[PDB]
Amino acid sequence: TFLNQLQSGVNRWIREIQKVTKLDRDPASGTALQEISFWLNLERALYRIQEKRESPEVLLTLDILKHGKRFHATVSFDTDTGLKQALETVNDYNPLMKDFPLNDLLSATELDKIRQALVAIFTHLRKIRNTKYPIQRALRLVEAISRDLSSQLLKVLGTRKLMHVAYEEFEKVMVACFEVFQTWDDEYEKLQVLLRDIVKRKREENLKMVWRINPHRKLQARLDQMRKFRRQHEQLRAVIVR
Amino acid sequence: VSVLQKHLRKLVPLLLEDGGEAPAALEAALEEKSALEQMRKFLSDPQVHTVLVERSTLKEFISYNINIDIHYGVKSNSLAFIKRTPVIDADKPVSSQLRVLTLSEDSPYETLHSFISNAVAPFFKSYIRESMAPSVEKKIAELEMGLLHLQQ
Amino acid sequence: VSVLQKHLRKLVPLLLEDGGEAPAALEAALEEKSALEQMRKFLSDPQVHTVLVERSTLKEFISYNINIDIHYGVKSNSLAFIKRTPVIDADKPVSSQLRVLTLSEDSPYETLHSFISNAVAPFFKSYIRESMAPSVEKKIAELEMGLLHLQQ
Repeated sequence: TFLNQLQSGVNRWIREIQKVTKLDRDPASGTALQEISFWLNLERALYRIQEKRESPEVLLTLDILKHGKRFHATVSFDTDTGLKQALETVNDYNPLMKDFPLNDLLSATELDKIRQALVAIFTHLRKIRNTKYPIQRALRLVEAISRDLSSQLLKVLGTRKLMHVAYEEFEKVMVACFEVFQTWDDEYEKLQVLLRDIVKRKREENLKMVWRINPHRKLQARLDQMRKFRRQHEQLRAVIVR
Repeated sequence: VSVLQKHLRKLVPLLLEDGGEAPAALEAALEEKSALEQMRKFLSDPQVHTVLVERSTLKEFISYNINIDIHYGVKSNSLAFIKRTPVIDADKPVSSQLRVLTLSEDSPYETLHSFISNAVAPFFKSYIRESMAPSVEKKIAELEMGLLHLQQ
Repeated sequence: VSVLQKHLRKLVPLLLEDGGEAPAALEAALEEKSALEQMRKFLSDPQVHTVLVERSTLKEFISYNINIDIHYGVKSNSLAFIKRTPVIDADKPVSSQLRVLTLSEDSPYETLHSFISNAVAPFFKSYIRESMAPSVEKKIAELEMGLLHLQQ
């Protein structure tokens, strides 16, 4: 009964470690900051599973199961746990999820602030790729920074009436929207470069990083066209006055 | 319910740990009166076609129940016999319509995410390929990814 | 392995049948070397989920094949008792550690559409009543409508 209980405890620890590592906080989970937080949480869960496996009580249970012939149960618990893999993921996220570039890109409604936030996200992604963090994770961080910059630019334009402004005010709001889109594009370029560098340094696992980019070019085109339309309306009014 | 009762006896002894026959906790699940009521409902009742069985071992105490409804837990599995066909007659076995199966026995978050990702979507995808389904697959994958993100 | 084959005979080869216990066609299907290998693959590996055993009647002979692969054959009344737990064996929590799926002897496209309309959408309905699930429900309804339109 003690050997069966030890094997069941080892299997339960393996299942718990699998549940801790199952919530994959990859770049597809939220923005760049959200993906960094998900990676940190997954690394913390893997570290917790490894600690529960390597604690004195769990070690005594594993020894009792091994003495009870539960070698298969011990092997299954060790394979399903992945405490070392979770610790490696946490260590990689240590040099990758520390910064907050996506938050800076989202908060920077101006083009310069969006570009600075995207550059910060890309630099954090490049540092992660240099560390144990993946080049794909760095590309996801850069893409989240660019998307946050684009969303912040769209929100600023909607609040301040970039499209709904007149000649001068609409031209200014469209210039701000174009600057935000360009900052998101620059942050995406930096994140893609960092992901490519991380993939080059980790070619055994990472082939390359994502293009990151951003998601607004259409907004910048609409703002430039609105400024041009204001200029054309001013020219038409001047011609009519002449 | 002879196949339903044998599902909780021998088919229940074939999805857990080591390999062999019915364990003590599976016998405790089969000995529950609610298990007999659920088997009778699965054999006769066409509206009520859901049965449950569970054989737990937690610190070790063996504490689990057999019900007629879907249930789940952490490091423990409770059955949810989903039946496509409503009724069962008396001729030859019926443990496939209201088959004894459920989610996994691990923590329900990862199991539910993997299920929504590749168990309901794959059936629709294979059905459409043999004969929409891609939209349902995309929605199920989005739901699984959202559940994983919410748990993370 | 052998326990998985016994579970297959007791449960999976029971779809078009009525009520009772394992038939000879189930034993002949599950006793195959490929059947034993697929049962062991479901028993050890977690990726190998589905195990199908059929009690077929083709033109009405009791002869079929049991394998991990699930396909619509000549009256193939199989039942893909898929596996969601890491292993499929005896000692741990009972066969509530599995995955639930039913199949019919005829073409299973309409059966899968009806299952999605009546138990997969109802599963999300029960989850919502307990609480991207609406997206899953709407896309499952769209998939069922597309399957009905394609089959008709």
